[PDB]
Order: sequence, then C-alpha cells, then structure tokens
Amino acid sequence: STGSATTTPIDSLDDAYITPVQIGTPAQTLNLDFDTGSSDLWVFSSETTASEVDGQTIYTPSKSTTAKLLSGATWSISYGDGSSSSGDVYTDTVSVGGLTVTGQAVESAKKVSSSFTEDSTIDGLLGLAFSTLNTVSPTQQKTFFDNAKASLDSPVFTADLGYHAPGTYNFGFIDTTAYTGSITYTAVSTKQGFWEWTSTGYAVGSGTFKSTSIDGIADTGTTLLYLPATVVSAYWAQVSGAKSSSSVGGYVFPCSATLPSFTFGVGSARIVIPGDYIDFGPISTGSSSCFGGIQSSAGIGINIFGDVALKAAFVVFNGATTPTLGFASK
Ligand code: NA
Repeated sequence: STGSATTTPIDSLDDAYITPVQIGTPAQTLNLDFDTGSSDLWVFSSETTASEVDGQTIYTPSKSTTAKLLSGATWSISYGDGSSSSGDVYTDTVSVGGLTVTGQAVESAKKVSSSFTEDSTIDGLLGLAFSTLNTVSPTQQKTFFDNAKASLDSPVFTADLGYHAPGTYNFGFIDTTAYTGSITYTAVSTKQGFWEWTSTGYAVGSGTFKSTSIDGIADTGTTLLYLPATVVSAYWAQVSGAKSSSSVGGYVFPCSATLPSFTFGVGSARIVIPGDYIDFGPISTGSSSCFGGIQSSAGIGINIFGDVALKAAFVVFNGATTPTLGFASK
C-alpha cells in the first residue's frame, strides 16, 4: 500500500503545515500537524475542556462506530516550545492520503496549553518520530508510520514541504518526479528517539564551505533552523544591522535587508536554503525589525533542522531495519 496527502502552510510565514487526516467511521477529517520530532497522534476532541477550544475541528469518538476506549491509558506531552497537552486514548481507524491503519491509538486531549487553543488551524499532531518517544502509559503505543510500515510497498515516508506553497507527504514510495539529481542518504541514530543525523558542514551565501560535523534532528514540527551559536553568528554577521535581541528572543535583522542563502552538507552533497526562506517578517505588526529563520540552539540541548531547512529539500525518512535519512534538491 501507499498514501499521498497534500500539506498546506497554516499562514503566510509557513509557521507550520497541516495535512488532512480521516479518523473514525464515518470519517471525521481533522487537519493535523505532522511532526517528525514527536511520536503521539493526539487530537482536539469532544473531551477537550471547552474553554481551551477556539475554532478547532474536534474528534468525537462517540460518533465513530470503530472507536474503542483504550481502557486505563493516559498520555501527557511537553514540546520544545513549552506547549503541552494531555488526555485519554481511543483506538480507531486512521487514514492519511488513502493509506489506512486500523487500531491506531488516537490520543484525545482533555487539556491543551494556550499556544494550541490560540492556533485555530491545527486540530492536533501526528507524530512521525520513533515509537520509543510515545507518551501513552501504561502501554506505550505505536506511531501511524510504525503501524502502517509492514503494509507499505517500501518502509519509508517522504516530506516535500513548500515555501509559501503546499507540499506533500508520501507513505510507502519515492516519487522520482518530485526532486532533481540524486538522493544522498545519511546515517540515523535512534538513541534519543529522533531522526538524528550529522550534517557535514555549512556555507553562508557564496562563501567557502566549512567542513564540520553538526549533529541534529530532522523535525517537521519545528518552524526554524536551530544550529550552534558559532554557525548562527557566522550567518548573521553577513547581514548589516543584524543582532541577537534578548528582548525579542533571537536574531533580528532590518526588514530592508536582502538575506544570504545558507548551505548545509549531507555527506558530499549540499542543500541550499535561499535567503528568502530565512525571512520570518516583522517581529510585531508594522515593525521594521524582522525575525530570523536561523537561530541558536544553545540552551535547547540539540540542533534542529526544522521546516526552514527541510522545505529546501525532498526528504526521505527511511524506516527500514537500519533507518537512514535521504536528502535531494528540488
Ligand atoms: Na515567533
């Protein structure tokens, strides 16, 4: 089997991407944030505290003929941005892009933090990191990918995120029309439960490439590119008037600037992030200070290749017995 679903930016900045997911019988379609940095599929639901729901579409298990309470199971998760959610668990039928899993754990939120309530466009998350990170207790649950894997034509999924445009998540196949050149594969460590890999270095604009190992994770659920402070300083030093602002919470730059590209290494291959991708616009409405898309990972404890980096590439998440990541230009 295969599946193929379009993923759409939630706003004009590509802050996140939503993908429609069918849950239950008859189908209830919810728009989920597919997150390669976490391992829970959780949804706004009929159980979510009413004051914490503001425009989201909810899953109502009582209206699904295939829903069953997973008795005694609970979940609770905290993300890198300080947001959180928790609740109880149902099993149900879940389909993505025509690929169906029966018996998927659907984590029903009883509580969500303010950042979720305030984002009316995201109805929940679909985690695509390794199932070792799943938070369901006392019986840990599998991701949608892990449950689909054995049925797929190839044990893979691909992320093809758009810049200010829709893109695609495919399950079970490589679309050889979706990228240019060849795919460069690189080793993955699953020790922390992430799609963790080592970049071979970077370049700023037309500058020389610096060969240096950068360990980090491929995380579709993180907006920005978080890299070591040395690398980030070297980037922003090429933008007149850029500075790190403790008041704003990272590097800002004059909205009048033209940003340089940023290149990262994948083995001997190179992925180029155009400068435009690194512009996250005014820090507050009407400001002439703009927020940068490359930020320091210092204090986060891991480097994160978030959407800014991933949307410059066609990315293969190879879930074979020895997992690997692939990157191609597009
Ligand atoms: Na922000």
